[PDB]
Amino acid sequence: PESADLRALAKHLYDSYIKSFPLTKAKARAILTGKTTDKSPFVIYDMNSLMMGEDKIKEVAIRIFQGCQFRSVEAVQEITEYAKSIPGFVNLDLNDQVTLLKYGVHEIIYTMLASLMNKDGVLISEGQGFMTREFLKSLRKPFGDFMEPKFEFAVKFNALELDDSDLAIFIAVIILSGDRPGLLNVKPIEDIQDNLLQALELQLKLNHPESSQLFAKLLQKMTDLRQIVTEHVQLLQVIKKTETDMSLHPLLQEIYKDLY
Amino acid sequence: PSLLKKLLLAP
Ligand SMILES: CCc1ccc2ccccc2c1CNC(=O)c1c(OC)cc(O)c2c1OC1=CC(O)=C(C(C)=O)C(=O)[C@]12C
Repeated sequence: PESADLRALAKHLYDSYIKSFPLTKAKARAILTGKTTDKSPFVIYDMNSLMMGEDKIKEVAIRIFQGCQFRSVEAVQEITEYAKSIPGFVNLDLNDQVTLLKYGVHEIIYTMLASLMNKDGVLISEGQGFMTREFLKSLRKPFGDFMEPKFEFAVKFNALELDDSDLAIFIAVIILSGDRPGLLNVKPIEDIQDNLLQALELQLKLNHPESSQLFAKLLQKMTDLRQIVTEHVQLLQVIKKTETDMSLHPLLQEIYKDLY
Repeated sequence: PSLLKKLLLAP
């Protein structure tokens, strides 16, 4: 039946998600809450602790920013691999595939970053380190204002209590957005997204039966993420313009170039 | 050619 196929699709996406993303929300929360056996993360909450934990994980502000860039580059590659596992994606016009990633990657980065965050900090280096929110927020401008927004979003988003199975479909829906600027063949993308949306709706009804409002809220989160990324790109163009001798990774420059 | 295209084409 149709519903059975939607569950098979949900499972396929989850399995692909597990193969593409090393640190899942399940693994991350197991570390944050402290219900694991492996070596706990090294905590970085100030300049001194940062110096000490360099092996466990330019001025500090710049150094931290460059760290985020490196992780972002790795993240873009993971998301690209995941995108290629979504049924129908690799058959789309190649330029449209590029467009979908260009406009979707940062929205997915914000989404997935929340999985590794709590109200007090973020897991880094595959969970081997933990950098406090207060430490990142205390960074001199315009870097401190660059870190906080991700936490503000995480706190709100994590209140939805989604699990990895939910996230796999949510992320797929976001990537297959037929309204991204410059797409050439819209219908094939919209058709794939329509099916992914049906899969997401069923996933939420079965996995969160006591939260009827979840689907509608997630649709709104997809809309919020666009405004969120817009501000992200802006705060970044400011840094690349006000912070001299700043090095922006080629992959990131390509994604940001000519972005709405 | 772009970096995103290269990543997308890598089997
Ligand atoms: C996805 C990147 C991103 C974007 C925005 C964020 C906003 C707030 C918190 C984390 C954010 C992150 C994730 N950020 C990180 O994962 C992150 C980080 O966050 C503060 C600090 C940091 O020090 C590093 C991070 O990841 C790193 C990989 C490297 O290659 C580094 C080397 C060897 O130099 C680093 O320096 C590491 C260890």
